[PDB]
Amino acid sequence: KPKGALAVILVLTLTILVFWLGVYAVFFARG
Amino acid sequence: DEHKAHKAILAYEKGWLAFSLAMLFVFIALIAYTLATHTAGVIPAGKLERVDPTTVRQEGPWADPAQAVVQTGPNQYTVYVLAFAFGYQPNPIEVPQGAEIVFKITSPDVIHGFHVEGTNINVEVLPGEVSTVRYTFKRPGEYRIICNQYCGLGHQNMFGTIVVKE
Amino acid sequence: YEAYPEKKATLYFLVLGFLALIVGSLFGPFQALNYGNVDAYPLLKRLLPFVQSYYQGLTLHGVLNAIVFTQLFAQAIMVYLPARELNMRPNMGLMWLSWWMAFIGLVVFALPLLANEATVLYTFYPPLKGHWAFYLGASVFVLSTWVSIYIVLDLWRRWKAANPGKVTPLVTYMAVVFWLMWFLASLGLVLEAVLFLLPWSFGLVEGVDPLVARTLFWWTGHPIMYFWLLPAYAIIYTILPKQAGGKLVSDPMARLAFLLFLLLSTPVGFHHQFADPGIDPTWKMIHSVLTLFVAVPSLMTAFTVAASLEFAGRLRGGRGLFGWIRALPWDNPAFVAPVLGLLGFIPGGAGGIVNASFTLDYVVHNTAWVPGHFHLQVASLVTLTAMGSLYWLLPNLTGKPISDAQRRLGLAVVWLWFLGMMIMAVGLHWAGLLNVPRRAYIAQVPDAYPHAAVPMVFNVLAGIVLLVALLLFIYGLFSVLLSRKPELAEAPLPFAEVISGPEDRRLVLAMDRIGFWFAVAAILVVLAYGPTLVQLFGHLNPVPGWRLW
Ligand code: HAS
Ligand code: HEM
Ligand SMILES: CCCCCCCC/C=C\CCCCCCCC(=O)OC[C@H](O)CO
Ligand code: CUA
Ligand SMILES: [O-][O-]
Ligand SMILES: [Cu+2]
Repeated sequence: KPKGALAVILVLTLTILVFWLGVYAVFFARG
Repeated sequence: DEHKAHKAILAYEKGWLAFSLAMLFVFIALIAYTLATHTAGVIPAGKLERVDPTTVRQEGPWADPAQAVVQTGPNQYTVYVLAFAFGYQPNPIEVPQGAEIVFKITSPDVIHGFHVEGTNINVEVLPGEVSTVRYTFKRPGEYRIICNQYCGLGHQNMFGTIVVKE
Repeated sequence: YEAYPEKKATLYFLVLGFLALIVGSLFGPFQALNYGNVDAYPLLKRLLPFVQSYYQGLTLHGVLNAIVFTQLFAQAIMVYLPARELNMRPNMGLMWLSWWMAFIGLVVFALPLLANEATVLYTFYPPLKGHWAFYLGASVFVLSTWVSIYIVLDLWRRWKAANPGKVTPLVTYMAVVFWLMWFLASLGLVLEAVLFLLPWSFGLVEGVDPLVARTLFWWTGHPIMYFWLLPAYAIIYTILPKQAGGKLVSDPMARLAFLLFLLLSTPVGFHHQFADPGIDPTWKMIHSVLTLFVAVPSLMTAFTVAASLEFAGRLRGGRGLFGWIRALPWDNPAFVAPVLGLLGFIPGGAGGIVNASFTLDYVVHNTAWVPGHFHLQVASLVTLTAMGSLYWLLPNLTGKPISDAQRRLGLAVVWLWFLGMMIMAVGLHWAGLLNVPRRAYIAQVPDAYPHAAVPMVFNVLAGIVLLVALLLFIYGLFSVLLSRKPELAEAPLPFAEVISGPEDRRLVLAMDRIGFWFAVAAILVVLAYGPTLVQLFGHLNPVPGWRLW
């Protein structure tokens, strides 16, 4: 199995999620 | 080894492509949600509504900024905003808190932004068209308008004021 | 060189590209300090006296960095690479035609740019009215790609003619879908330029409809950014694997990515028009959904590319969960640039994804968030990729060799560049979250955004870091250019091998049905843009131009 690749996409997902959920919080705060 | 590695890489890329797909969908579902809620007031009415940028300051709801605020419901007001070079009329905009505010904003020269600081109201203003957004101010006080679209040299200093009345 | 005359044409497309990057970039560290609330424009005006405004610099910067350099590079890569893979010669007549069209269009557009005559920024939205030389010069420049489109479709068919019943070779499949995708994408701006922009600027018509022009623009607008990204992807896909010490893990996976970029690059452009009036929300919701889709191929790329590297690193003795990372050829800048670029691409697309979600766009639209986001995209991943090509393309093209020291200087530029772009990306995202508008000379209204004092320091720092990186790249570029050793010119391009697993012959063949996909892609454009455009042309309402500078 490709642990490194999986690792990288793990960082990718978390980033996307922190980014997305973050702005969505801010959207609802300004709403 | 190469035979084995290829088998696993592809096997796992697929899982990821499904997971990423799912996450993308869940986002879509969460965008749809907001579409169903009062916070979607800020999306511009996609209705075309042409006006004439040359005469707008002489005739119409933009010619007299002292009359730009008009009650349209028991708890809803329409405000007629001219974003221009370089500022906004009226100054300030005054509305009561808790009322639904239908912003009808147009330009007489170039394109400006109408971004109400501390809010979701962020809408391009194009000369020749009325841009319509809806917001209900929750906290009373003084909010700032910033022009966030390049409108010539006077851009950095182009601001306005909305004053929400307790 | 008298046998590979494609080398000289490719060379010119690169150098002019890099020239444009340098001139455009000079303005960057100045915009950086600006967003750090520090005013260094005085200094620059002494240094470059034609510069009349912060905004004149911002026009040059975007036009020269984002339009000129990126495309030249696209042209330099996506003609030559397929030409070498197929071991076949381009239509040299055409190949030169395209270069002259680009060089001539650029010189013409540069004249009013440098003359403070078309200070409208690279998006050039009406009713701000620039000098006709800008739009014509712009048009002729962009049309140069149509000649590249031809050349490569030419090469393609000739190969197929000589090799029927064979699947299109990888690089060539990527290149062909690339161009075909660009053609569709290019129609929007052509239309805008021809139907609207040119006549107006020439004075044939009195005004232009700002909404229709924004709509036609953002047709081309978005997929142009994939046209920018793809040549870098081509390199990351069909070369980086070898420079990293391994192979590309999947031929078909790479093709799928690219096929997806043909189908999904153009029909998504309201995402730039989320704050525009007169465009139905339902269509915005559509375009947002479709935009989200076009993220897939990059998401797919993320994995294909990462896995390729893990494999590369394991072959070099990497053991562990991290071992392979340290095992990679980090002393080699041709390898480093793109990898670093892909790294910053994580947070990059992460912001892209947010931007794409409709209502969330109102949180960040037209604020410093945006620039902060996209510098990871174009000003980093693409720019870096093109930078590390100095170390493998340039020697390939000119015989001239990369000294040991020059290599080390390369690592420096690349690294400091990547770091500057990170640092600036923090400051700008953060600042956009504080409502600081993009496209503003904010350092001239220094008491306007006090809450943004923290991120501003990152901006400033990024400014000086990136000034040092740029300076270093200038020195270095000219140290390579103004240096011929024999085997360095004739030795092959580091095209990677592909890992051995039965591929999907069934899919690779399907994907090879290019005529079909091209039509599909086009139908999508008609379906996604068609209705809105019909309604918009039905109710055109032109308005007077303005010159507010
Ligand atoms: C190079 C050029 C660009 C690309 C590509 C690009 C991609 C996208 N963009 Fe964008 N774009 C938007 C959405 C996206 C999305 C969904 C994507 C997608 O393609 C994103 C997909 C990417 C990913 C999901 C990341 C995958 C990660 C990878 C591939 C890296 C993996 C790392 C590895 C493998 C490294 C491993 C290494 C080790 C050794 C560990 C939206 C809205 O929906 C806005 C409008 C904002 C507004 O309101 O104005 C926008 C604005 C812009 C602007 C401003 C235009 C202007 O001036 O007004 C620019 C110039 C631009 C450029 C670019 N951006 N974009
Ligand atoms: C020394 C590196 C550079 C620095 C410090 C830098 C800095 C800047 C800054 C701070 C801005 C925002 C200015 C504003 O919104 O008012 C900007 C925008 C811009 N930059 Fe750069 N950048 C540089 C290199 C590049 C390069 C390599 C490109 C892409 C090839 C580029 C692409 C863009 C584009 C497209 C704009 C938007 C222009 C507009 O809004 O009209 N940057 N850059
Ligand atoms: C605010 C943020 C500003 C700070 C910027 C932080 C962003 C990430 C920086 C670098 C990523 C590099 C990660 C991979 C490490 C590469 C070095 C390496 O592995 O080198 C091996 C060594 O040479 C043995 O041979
Ligand atoms: Cu009005 Cu910028
Ligand atoms: O434009 O992404
Ligand atoms: Cu886009």
